[PDB]
Amino acid sequence: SMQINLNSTDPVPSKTPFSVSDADSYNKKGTVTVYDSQGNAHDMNVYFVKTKDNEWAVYTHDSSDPAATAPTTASTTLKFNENGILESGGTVNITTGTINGATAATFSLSFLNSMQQNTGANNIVATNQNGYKPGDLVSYQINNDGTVVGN
Amino acid sequence: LDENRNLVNMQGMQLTGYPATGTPPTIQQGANPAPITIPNTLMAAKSTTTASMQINLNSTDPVPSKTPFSVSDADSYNKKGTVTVYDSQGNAHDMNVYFVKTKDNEWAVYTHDSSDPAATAPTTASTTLKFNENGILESGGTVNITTGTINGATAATFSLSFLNSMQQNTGANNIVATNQNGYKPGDLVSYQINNDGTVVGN
Amino acid sequence: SFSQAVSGLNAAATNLDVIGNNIANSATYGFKSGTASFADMFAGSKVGLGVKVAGITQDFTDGTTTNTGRGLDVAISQNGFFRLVDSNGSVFYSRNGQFKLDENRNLVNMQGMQLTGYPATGTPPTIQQGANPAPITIPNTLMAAKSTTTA
Amino acid sequence: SFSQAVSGLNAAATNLDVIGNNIANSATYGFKSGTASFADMFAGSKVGLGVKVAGITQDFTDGTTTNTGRGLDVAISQNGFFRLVDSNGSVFYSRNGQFK
Amino acid sequence: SFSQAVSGLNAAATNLDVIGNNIANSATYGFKSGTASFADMFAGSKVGLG
Amino acid sequence: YSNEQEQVLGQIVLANFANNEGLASQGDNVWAATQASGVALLGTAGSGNFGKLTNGALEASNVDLSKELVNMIVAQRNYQSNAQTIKTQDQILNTLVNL
Amino acid sequence: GKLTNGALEASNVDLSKELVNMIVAQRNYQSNAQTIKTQDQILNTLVNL
Amino acid sequence: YSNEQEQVLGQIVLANFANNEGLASQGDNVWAATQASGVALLGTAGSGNF
Amino acid sequence: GKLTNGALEASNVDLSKELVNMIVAQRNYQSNAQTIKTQDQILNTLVNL
Repeated sequence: SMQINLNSTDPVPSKTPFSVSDADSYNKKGTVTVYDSQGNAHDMNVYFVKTKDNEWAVYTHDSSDPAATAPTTASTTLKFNENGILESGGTVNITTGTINGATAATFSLSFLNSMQQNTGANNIVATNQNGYKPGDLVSYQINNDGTVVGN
Repeated sequence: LDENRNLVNMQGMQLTGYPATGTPPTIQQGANPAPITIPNTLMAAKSTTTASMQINLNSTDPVPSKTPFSVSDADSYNKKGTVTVYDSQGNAHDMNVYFVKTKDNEWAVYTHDSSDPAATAPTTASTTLKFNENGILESGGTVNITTGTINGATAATFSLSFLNSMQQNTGANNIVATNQNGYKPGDLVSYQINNDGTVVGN
Repeated sequence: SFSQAVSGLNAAATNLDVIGNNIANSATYGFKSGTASFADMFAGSKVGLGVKVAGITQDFTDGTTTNTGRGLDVAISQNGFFRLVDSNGSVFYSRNGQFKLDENRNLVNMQGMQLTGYPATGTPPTIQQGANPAPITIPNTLMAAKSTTTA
Repeated sequence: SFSQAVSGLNAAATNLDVIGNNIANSATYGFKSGTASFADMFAGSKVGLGVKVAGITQDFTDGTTTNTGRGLDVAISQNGFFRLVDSNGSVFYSRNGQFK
Repeated sequence: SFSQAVSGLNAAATNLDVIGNNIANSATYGFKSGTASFADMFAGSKVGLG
Repeated sequence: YSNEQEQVLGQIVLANFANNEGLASQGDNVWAATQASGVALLGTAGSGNFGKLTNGALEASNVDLSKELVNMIVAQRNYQSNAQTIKTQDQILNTLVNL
Repeated sequence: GKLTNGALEASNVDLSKELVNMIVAQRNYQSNAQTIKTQDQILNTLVNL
Repeated sequence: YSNEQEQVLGQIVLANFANNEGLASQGDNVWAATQASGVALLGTAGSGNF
Repeated sequence: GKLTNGALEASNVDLSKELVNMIVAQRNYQSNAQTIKTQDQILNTLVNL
């Protein structure tokens, strides 16, 4: 999940088409670190490019995979209503690459609660994901309600 | 202030109080007490519905020389003022209000949105303020004003008021007060507890 | 029946230890004072079984800013916390702004904890405000030249 | 208990020794001031076990340049260190420029 | 507590050093005098630290 | 650099917490985020809910020595009062045993 | 940096700062001594029970 | 060493037990592993549960 | 190490650090004496039965 705030006053980037190397080709870049089946970290980069007022094309790339194909097609399209609330395109199923033969992870990226209004600039409100890496026991505790929790 | 944004004591029991409901939020004392929470939830924008401009006018001002009106020409009008309103997305609309003296105690006010580049310059009177024998505003103090449509946001229409405006032998035309009920989105900066128990987030 | 007197003595000792620790760390840039919070432990009867320390609360008020001058030194005003990582990847936070460059040219504090931040990549490098925070490095490698393409 | 106050006294004494070294070295060509950096010693409990001296940091600010009229006297402006060798071949670095 | 007086003393010493440097360059062609600029150091509390 | 051109190597990130009192101190003037303090919100200085950075300066501790000394005096007196209570219970028990 | 001939780089020790820091340090030391005195009185009180 | 090069000689090992309270104290600030404490887990400092 | 002529290596005993340890060890000694007195009273109340 990625809740973001976008500015309605941003001009459309001049440098068509979108290029990862070209900073002028996109409006905003964010990163989310996901974990595959084995536990390798994939730094998925999500790019927001404004096309028409109330429209934002979203591209995705894998920064941990050296063999990931260059994104040439818009991954999804966020459309915000006239009140700045997201209307459609807030969820998309995305599959990462393969690193050292590890099975790629297919996960639903959701832009729920994302809003486009007259903020200061493009700011990412929150990012989260439900995957993790292998972990070793460090400590244990008994909470107030009696639940035993290992950290 | 715990992780869930509730006000709790050292032992974790949640402080209770009257909650705020509605827009703008106000304390509704008819409800049962509920735990007090302070979310970071960004505050959304409010498109303007009421604006007010109190101004004092000079009696000795001569009528504009260069008829007809042009928003470009300064000598074409007596006074120009700016009020910032906000649409559904919180975008800033800079309403320029133009004062041209027409006859004795009669002042035509024009409204033009300068934030929209494609908006046409007004050519017809938006309102005609009428001042009585001594400043006392007579009629025309309230006018419906429609914004332009900027960047796909809903245009905000609002009632703009000239109540308590006066026209006398003041030295020059200068704006006394400009108010509007709209605002742009804002993030939580601070929180405080007043001496009356109200929890206020700035 | 010493149930109350022993608890009171322990609470007084804890408070005195907190006061002494505050006195001792008086010259520790980035130190916040502490205060013990006490609570009674009535249990069924009305005799007031004793007292207990409900916790130790910090005092996160900004201290006086002293212009030591050393360039690396950075003082923080209002809210915020400096973010560091140890050799094992754990994330820690500190208000102490006394930094130095180690042998591998990594911004570290007195204890060797690596200061983190948004790194820059590309040519010319741009601050990757999205890129997950990384340790900040100051390489001494010679800077390459850019062929003139716009004048 | 006693440990916190003992550590505080030790840190204050170390700071005072650093100050004394600086003040006794006020007239020393190429000397750089020192400052003691302290850190607390929280360990598990929230009681704040005490403080410790994290280290002593030198202040490498360029000092005032004073002329002497000797041809073998040279001072390093900005950054840079004189490289010296002892009898055993061990290397050393110093900002003092008094040579004979 | 002590920090306020320390900051005041340091500012006064800086001003004295600037004045002494300006006097030392009383005869220095092309030299332009310098003056220190001071500002208070309020931080949260209304005491106005230094 | 020496070619009359500069580069940007990084930008120091700042962290803000919902519960400052929930941070567990690990020593060496270093704090660690735990369950009570919530997840760290990251940002830059001067933007959002973060204060700016002062260069060439350090933030000293907020420990006032006068208040600490007075509190030490008061806590010593409270400790001695509790010790007097302990002595009272000791004398009561001694009186009962001597019966 | 460049080298200046016929001169030496003096120390960077400013005396006023050293004096003020000495005053602060001594007072801190006295405060910690008072803390030790308080805890010593505490232990005496507990022993003399 | 004197040849401007350092050489490692070994690494101190750390042992953690499932039950610290089950260790049988042998005196001389020394503990011994027992069945109640369980088999000692060996490792390096600063990693895992060390 | 090197040899410096016309110089002497003074002792490494710091008086401050010692006096504090003297206070702490005094308190430990008094606590042990208190334990001895407690065991003495134990034996007394057992004997006088």
